[PDB]
Amino acid sequence: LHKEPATLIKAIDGDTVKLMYKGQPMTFRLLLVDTPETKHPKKGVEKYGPEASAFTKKMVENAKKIEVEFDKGQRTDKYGRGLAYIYADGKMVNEALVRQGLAKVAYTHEQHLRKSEAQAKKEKLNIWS
Amino acid sequence: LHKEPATLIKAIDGDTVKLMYKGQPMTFRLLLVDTPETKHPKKGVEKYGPEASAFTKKMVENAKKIEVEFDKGQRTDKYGRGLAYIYADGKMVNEALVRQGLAKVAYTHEQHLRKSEAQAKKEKLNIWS
Amino acid sequence: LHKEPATLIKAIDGDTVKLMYKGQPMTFRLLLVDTPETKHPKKGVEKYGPEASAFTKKMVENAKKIEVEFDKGQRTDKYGRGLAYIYADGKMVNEALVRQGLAKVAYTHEQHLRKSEAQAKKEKLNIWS
Amino acid sequence: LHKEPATLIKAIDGDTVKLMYKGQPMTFRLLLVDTPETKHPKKGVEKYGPEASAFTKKMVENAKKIEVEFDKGQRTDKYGRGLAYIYADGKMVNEALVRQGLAKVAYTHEQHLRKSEAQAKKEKLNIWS
Repeated sequence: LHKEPATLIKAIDGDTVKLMYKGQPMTFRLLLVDTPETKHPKKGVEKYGPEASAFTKKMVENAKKIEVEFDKGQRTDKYGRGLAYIYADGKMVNEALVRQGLAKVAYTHEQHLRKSEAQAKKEKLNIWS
Repeated sequence: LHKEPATLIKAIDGDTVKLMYKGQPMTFRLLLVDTPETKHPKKGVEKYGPEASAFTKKMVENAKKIEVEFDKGQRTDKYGRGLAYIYADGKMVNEALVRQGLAKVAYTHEQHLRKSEAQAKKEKLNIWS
Repeated sequence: LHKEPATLIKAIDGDTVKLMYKGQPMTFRLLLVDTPETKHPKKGVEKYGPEASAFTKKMVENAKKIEVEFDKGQRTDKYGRGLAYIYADGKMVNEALVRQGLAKVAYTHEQHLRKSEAQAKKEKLNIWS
Repeated sequence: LHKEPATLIKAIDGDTVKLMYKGQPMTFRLLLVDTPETKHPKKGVEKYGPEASAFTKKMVENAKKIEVEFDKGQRTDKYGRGLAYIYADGKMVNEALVRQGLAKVAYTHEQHLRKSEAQAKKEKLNIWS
């Protein structure tokens, strides 16, 4: 999580955007957020999808400065879309979507994992010794 | 987050295991955890690095059944490594490491995002109508 | 239309907000936009009302700098709410609402009036002579 | 935008007429137009100011039926003046003035706002679903 400038090529849908990142075009996918579909080849457009797209679309279009929190490993999804936290003038796009009920936080095992970490810290195990 | 079998080939580090997935050799990076490394690009061998490596190796080599579970989003990194929650006889290596203080939970904006999702649910917005 | 700083006291609904304007609290109404209702004493909450409120609410809450385009005549509605164009970090709130289909532009005779003005300009009448 | 009768009392300027509205004396400021003034706070008598004043006066004094139409939003200013579209025998004084080049249409963000509303309608967003 180190911000880096990017510029908008074009907004694609609720959770994907095409940006110029490092002098090269790149389609980014919003980390940890799943918005309803609009352009998905398997199940079409879902309820609130259009509204989700419009939100993301205008958020990155009205923005003067766009930045991305894209890991040094440049992780991508199965379609080659780079995952990141996108900020429209410092406001996080993934959170803004989630807060308006236009995206759902994706299911991960983090909550469970930190539960364990706290316990290992308590017991002051190895790293936490 | 669907589980799939995989056959061990070789443990590479505390955070990386080479598996035979669907007939093809594949190297996996453990999701949501950061392990001290024996193979750090700049540092080389880190403190507790040998410990986490020995742990993953033992945990993985003594399992009868290995399984990988993928994040619906991030699936691969720029080095070609798959990203997964790996299981050794029903026990997650990711969590095993964290519990022993041999790995930390990766930084993420999930906690923040759930806070807002909870607010959205509460206010009965769009997808939560 | 000259911008002036204001600070957020609290967001009220889709089209009203309470701001500190000139060292005094003031409830502002968004000019030319009518959003569905939520807190209206005569007909309750309307469809898309909650969503409208959440939009305006977070727009002015996540904003570092808030400004208003409030006329020197300090025009108010029947409930004493001052009408203005509100900007959340330079982004106009009234337009953002309208663009997401959360507000409708209010009906005025302006389009008709400018039609006439153009004709008076053509004929280079009095002022335009 | 509902019309109501009003009885003339006295014309005050090109942009202001004192009317007897609902049994009470009320001074009205013409909506959406800016007229050169004979009674300008800083300038005093402006060019074409006498002309617009004479125009409003004649237009208003020779009408049999006067009516005021209000903006559903802005209704009063800090000086206590009501804001309205005034009609003299079915003819709007506001438009009459503009047509003769004796008044200009006030600056507004309505054109911009309709542009976006059209985009929202087209995309079938929320209220336009």
